[PDB]
Amino acid sequence: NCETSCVQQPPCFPLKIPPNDPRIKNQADCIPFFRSCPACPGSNITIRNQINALTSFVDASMVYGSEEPLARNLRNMSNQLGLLAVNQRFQDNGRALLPFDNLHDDPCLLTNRSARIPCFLAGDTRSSEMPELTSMHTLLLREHNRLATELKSLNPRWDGERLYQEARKIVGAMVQIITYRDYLPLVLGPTAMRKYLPTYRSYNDSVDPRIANVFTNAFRYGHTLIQPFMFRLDNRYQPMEPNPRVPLSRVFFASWRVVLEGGIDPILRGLMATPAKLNRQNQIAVDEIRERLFEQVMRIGLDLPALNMQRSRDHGLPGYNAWRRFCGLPQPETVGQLGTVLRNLKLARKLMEQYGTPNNIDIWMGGVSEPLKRKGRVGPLLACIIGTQFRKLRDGDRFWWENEGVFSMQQRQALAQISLPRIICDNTGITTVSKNNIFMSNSYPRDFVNCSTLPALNLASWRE
Amino acid sequence: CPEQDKYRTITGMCNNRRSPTLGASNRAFVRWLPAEYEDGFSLPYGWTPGVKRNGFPVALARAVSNEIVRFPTDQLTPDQERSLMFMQWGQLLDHDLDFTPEPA
Ligand SMILES: *[C@@H]1O[C@H](CO[C@@H]2O[C@@H](C)[C@@H](O)[C@@H](O)[C@@H]2O)[C@@H](O[C@@H]2O[C@H](CO)[C@@H](O[C@@H]3O[C@H](CO[C@H]4O[C@H](CO)[C@@H](O)[C@H](O)[C@@H]4O)[C@@H](O)[C@H](O[C@H]4O[C@H](CO)[C@@H](O)[C@H](O)[C@@H]4O)[C@@H]3O)[C@H](O)[C@H]2NC(C)=O)[C@H](O)[C@H]1NC(C)=O
Ligand code: HEC
Ligand SMILES: Nc1cc([C@H](CCN[C@H]2C[C@@H](c3ccccc3)c3ccccc32)c2ccccc2)c2nn[nH]c2n1
Ligand SMILES: *[C@@H]1O[C@H](CO)[C@@H](O[C@@H]2O[C@H](CO)[C@@H](O)[C@H](O)[C@H]2NC(C)=O)[C@H](O)[C@H]1NC(C)=O
Ligand SMILES: [Ca+2]
Ligand SMILES: [Cl-]
Ligand SMILES: [Cl-]
Repeated sequence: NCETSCVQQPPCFPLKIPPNDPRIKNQADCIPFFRSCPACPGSNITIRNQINALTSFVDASMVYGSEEPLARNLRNMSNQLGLLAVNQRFQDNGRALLPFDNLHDDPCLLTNRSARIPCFLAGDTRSSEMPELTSMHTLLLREHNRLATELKSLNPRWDGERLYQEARKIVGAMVQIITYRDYLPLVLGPTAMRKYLPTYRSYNDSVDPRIANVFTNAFRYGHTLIQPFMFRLDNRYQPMEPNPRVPLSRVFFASWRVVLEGGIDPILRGLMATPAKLNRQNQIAVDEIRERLFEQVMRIGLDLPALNMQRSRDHGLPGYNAWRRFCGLPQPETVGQLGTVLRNLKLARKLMEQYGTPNNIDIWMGGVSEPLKRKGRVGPLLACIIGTQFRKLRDGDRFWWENEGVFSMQQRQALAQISLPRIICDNTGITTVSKNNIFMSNSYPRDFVNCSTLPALNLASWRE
Repeated sequence: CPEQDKYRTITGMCNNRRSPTLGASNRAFVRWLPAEYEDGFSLPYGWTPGVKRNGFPVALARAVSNEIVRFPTDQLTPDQERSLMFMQWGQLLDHDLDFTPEPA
């Protein structure tokens, strides 16, 4: 039992406690850890590999589901509208909310022991981990039902299955557009963006669209951008009473904060108006995730960065220099060599002290230790892993929005005018949203505009 | 595997017609490099006490977190060029691509 025990017996791989730990004084304790399920349970022939339970595609699978029985249970089957299920108990000031999930040991009930607020049900099981993730999901569910409602007025002869799929195909395309046109250039920086994501030529059925094992750990770089608080704002973008600067350790699994505290509106306002944490080689991750991850829902608080490293070991991922060689980058051997690569000898002496050799540095630790690429938020090694992965997802997606046959020329010309701020404009009571790029705009009122300046998606090109 | 289709399957099955499961859910990850396990095929490095990795003892993940990651939350530097939305879109996007199950 890995939830409560410290014994290293399969499938448990607990994190042992070092001497003079800042938070954990009891050395007989541990940080709980379940080894990832193997693809081939109990085999002496195959080299242990792990499973991806989701579609690798950027197909909005976190909204619709990656398995047929969950997918049907996410839809409204009582009518022929093509809608996706809405919470039959609560509404965000009239607007739709995610439906609740039937869980045996519900962790969301443990956040406010008297609120009687369960987890939300969505295409991906992690919907209630943080109210900010719940708000993003809640925003996309409304967008699908908005699209399936405007498609019913343009094409009344259409059915429920014809409305669900057509709305699905719009939502998916929007996720790809926001991801590739606005998100990725800001992660890789212009040079790596050009190197790894050259302008789309067309879908190629020889490009493997799977998620590589390493990407599951490498994309965890996002942990360096995590701010220690959930920032909530009012109509005029001011700290909203109650709880305007709530710690992250008090919001994990706290779905009651959406249902009882202003809904998704003050949460979404603040993802736009507050700046993200910047990664610095002396400020890698906040102690709300490094010391109090899931504090009030389990026996002990977890250390997300340590889990990232234990997970890379569990997944048998090669070390830092092995990945540097894979990306075509040089592999340092000495502390002086590592100091030059990192452009920081203070950090190289530190990494050498633990690992002994740059060959042993865990892919996540080495990844986030590199200096950030110009106008980017990842170093050269991570820019390669993340870049290569996203290129395979794009070029190997038969239903990639830009590919011939997927959409009409006119539908593509319409889809191009979509933006995340305009989706907020349509699915919320938020009157003033971010000026594009939404991921760069972080200052109020300098980077903020009204709803009437952003044009909405014209679905005229979709009618029959 | 149908000959003509207008929409994606829920599972991703049939997106690549030559290898129908590529990209589909509940399938093993691809590997860009071979795995490095303590016993060559399953035990993770740091499993057996005393067993070195590449000639050096294995550092405890929590010790690495403590000596390299830990910082005073008072000293947080805010990214003057990105919003908290940039962070949130990343986790949402991550939840479209991958989930690695464990037992219970
Ligand atoms: C459709 O996509 C295919 C995959 O594309 C890859 O992924 C995308 C996302 C991009 O990043 C793209 O740049 C990637 O290539 C793509 O097919 C690929 O095409 C190249 C060139 O045709 C192939 O590389 C050649 O491979 C042979 C065999 O060796 C390879 O595999 C072994 C085993 O893993 C490795 O040890 C090697 O490192 C190789 O990777 C090589 O012999 C060959 O190089 C030799 O020849 C050239 C000159 O002729 C010299 O420069 C070299 O020094 C060598 O002497 C190439 O390396 C690649 O294998 C192939 N992959 C697949 C899946 O078929 C395809 O071209 C795309 N089509 C279009 C129109 O876009
Ligand atoms: C942009 C990237 C990104 C962001 C932001 C992000 N994560 Fe992660 N996180 C990941 C990825 C990718 C993984 C691996 C997912 C998988 O395959 O199971 C991960 C895994 C995790 C895990 C499982 C770790 C383990 O080894 O057991 C936890 C817990 C986690 N993240 C929590 C969070 C929380 C809490 C937040 C904030 C609300 C967050 N993450 C934000 C990318 C991110
Ligand atoms: N691959 C991952 C995994 C998680 C965690 C997994 C951590 N263990 C959770 C599982 C949780 C639980 C139990 C029963 C019923 C529902 C949820 C439990 C209870 C108490 C302590 C810990 C846990 C996660 C997984 C699924 C939903 C929410 C969070 C992530 N969260 N964001 N991104 C993530 N990526
Ligand atoms: C759990 O949620 C409830 C909401 O139902 C919170 O209760 C409110 O708290 C404020 C401030 O303490 C009171 O003035 C209100 O009268 C309470 N309302 C209700 C309906 O009880 C409660 O504080 C939350 N619990 C925790 C631990 O934060
Ligand atoms: Ca998906
Ligand atoms: Cl319900
Ligand atoms: Cl890999």
